[PDB]
Order: sequence, then C-alpha cells, then structure tokens
Amino acid sequence: VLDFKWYTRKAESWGVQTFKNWKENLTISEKDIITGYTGSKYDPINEYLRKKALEKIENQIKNLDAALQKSKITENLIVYRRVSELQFGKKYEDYNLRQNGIINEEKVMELESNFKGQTFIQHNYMSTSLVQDPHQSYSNDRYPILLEITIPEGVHGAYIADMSEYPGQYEMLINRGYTFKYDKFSIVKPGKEYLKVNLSIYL
Ligand SMILES: [Cl-]
Repeated sequence: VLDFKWYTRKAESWGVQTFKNWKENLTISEKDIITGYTGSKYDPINEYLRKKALEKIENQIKNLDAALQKSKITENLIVYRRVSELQFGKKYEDYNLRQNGIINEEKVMELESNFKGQTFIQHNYMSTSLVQDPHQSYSNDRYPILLEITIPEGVHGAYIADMSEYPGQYEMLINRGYTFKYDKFSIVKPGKEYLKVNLSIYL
C-alpha cells in the first residue's frame, strides 16, 4: 500500500507522473469542469438534487463522470480526508465530538458502536488528499475527524492538484458512487486531538 504520509514532494511527483497521460487526454470541457469543481461553492450531485442552471449541473456531472471513468489508480493507496461530524449524518451537526481540543471518549465509543462495520454510499464526488493535512482549508483546527482511506488498485480517481484552484490540497479526486466501510476508530493525541477513522472501499 502506497502511503505518502507528509511527503509532499514525493506525492506531487507521483501524482503528476502517474496521471500525466490521463490529463493530456482530457477534453477542454473535462479540464474546465475539474478545475471549476475544485473552486465551487456546491457539490454538483448535492446541488443537482437541491435544485440553464440545471443544464450547467447535468453537464458538470457528465464531464466529471467521463473524466474520472477514464482514470484508474495504479497502486493500492492511502488517501486522507478531513470531515466534521456531519460525516455521520445531518443530526450529528451538534454532536460535540471535540471540546477545547479534546476528543470525548464516550462519543468515540458511541460512533464506534453505531458505525464500526457498517457502510455508507459516498454519493458526491470524493475529494481527498494524497498527504495528510496539507492545507489550512481542511485542517485539524477545524475538523475533528481524519478519514484514512484505503483504496484498491483500479478505482476510478485521479490526481488533479496542478489543475486545481487550490493545488496545495494535493487532491486525489475519487469518483462518485462508491461505498465505503467504517473499519476502525482511534483517538490521536498531539495541537488538538482528533478521531482517526479508517475506511476501505466496498466494491
Ligand atoms: Cl475543539
């Protein structure tokens, strides 16, 4: 399993190299929509459901789907994604997993009880980073959960950092529609504490 940890230079070198030919075979519309996605207020699936406005969104989806279906990750890979408690559903907005930098142990035990061994469908495209916590937009300061995600060789995703509005996110964009399993819950101490949640793809 390839895991770049905090090694931004090695990760960038691999991501640019291994997705170079994919990128050069993208259409003008596909490149435009990838970049637009990285700077957009809304997730286009979430938006398509919420809503010339509707033409724009359907086209975004057609082009993102087409782009990502052309890419296959070449190695088993670890990627990283910071999220809030909303990960577990809308009702978890106010869960208060973390107070004053400290992860609440009994709340971790409750999440583990409710979710360990269960799956969820990631309906939206899934933005992740090739290294852990590279960018302040998706930081440990704001987000009390780090998803540490194991991706098998062959999954449809692509390194898009040099096309992004925010290249320093070191983004691996994973296609929409994959199912993921909650495998492990662990508290990581420094500096705020966080909850590390290991996920795997469930094909
Ligand atoms: Cl906090």
